Amino acid sequence: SILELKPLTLLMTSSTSFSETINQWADILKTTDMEKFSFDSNPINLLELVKQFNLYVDELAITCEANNVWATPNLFALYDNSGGEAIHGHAFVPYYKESIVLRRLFTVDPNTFNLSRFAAFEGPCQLYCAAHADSAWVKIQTLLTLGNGIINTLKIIKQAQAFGIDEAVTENLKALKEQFIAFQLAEADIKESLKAPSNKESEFFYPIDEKALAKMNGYQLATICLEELNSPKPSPLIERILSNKKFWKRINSAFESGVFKGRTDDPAGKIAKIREWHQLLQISG
Repeated sequence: SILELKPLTLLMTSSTSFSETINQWADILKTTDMEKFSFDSNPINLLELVKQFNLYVDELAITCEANNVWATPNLFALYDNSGGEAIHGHAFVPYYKESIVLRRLFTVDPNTFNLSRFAAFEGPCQLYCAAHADSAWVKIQTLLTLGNGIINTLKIIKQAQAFGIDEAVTENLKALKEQFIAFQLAEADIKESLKAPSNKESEFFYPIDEKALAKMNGYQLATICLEELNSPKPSPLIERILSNKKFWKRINSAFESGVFKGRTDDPAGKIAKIREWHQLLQISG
């Protein structure tokens, strides 16, 4: 009777958040003898996982901000070698709040083949990590990296099963279990750094003094403008920039270079908006 067991499965119906999901799945694999079972990955819904994971990334970013970790430019300013050039629609801006970099770096985007990328920060973040092994950021990165990896291990398992490749499913189940244990460990390590808890111009950038703003090239000034339009209302930062004539030629030239058309947040709509605001503000200073 019970002697002939049905395939083990991991479901999502009991959970709605990413941490819970991984928790349920970890308790199941930790509590199963990895020799007696056959697996069935079909019920795993990767789109739902990613939806949960992305909400998880967002929430983490919110908490890090509220609890004021990252406690003047950001942690990555010192490791920029781009020379202000634009990569994939963004130029490195040393005043990006690291919670924003966190959201861009670790959010899984279907547009970019389900990869999580922030090209202009990949270099500086790698250098920073190598130089601050025990930092809060590295614990955040370890965490979200394991999360990302869990998602990809599940894709590998699902593809292997569709192709009828059995060994590729069982070795990855062990890897999957190890990743669960690592994820939960990283999660516990972060709960400590969040510890206890407790910007006018912008939600996305630290304060930029007039000296530092003037040093910016067009690509940088433009990514700032493009970013500020993510606020529901016109921010003091973008008004400061578009109000001052000395910035316009740089910015508009960056726009004309075409370097922002790959963006997926409606660059055309935004550039039209920004140009319109510029016209508005240059009627009478």
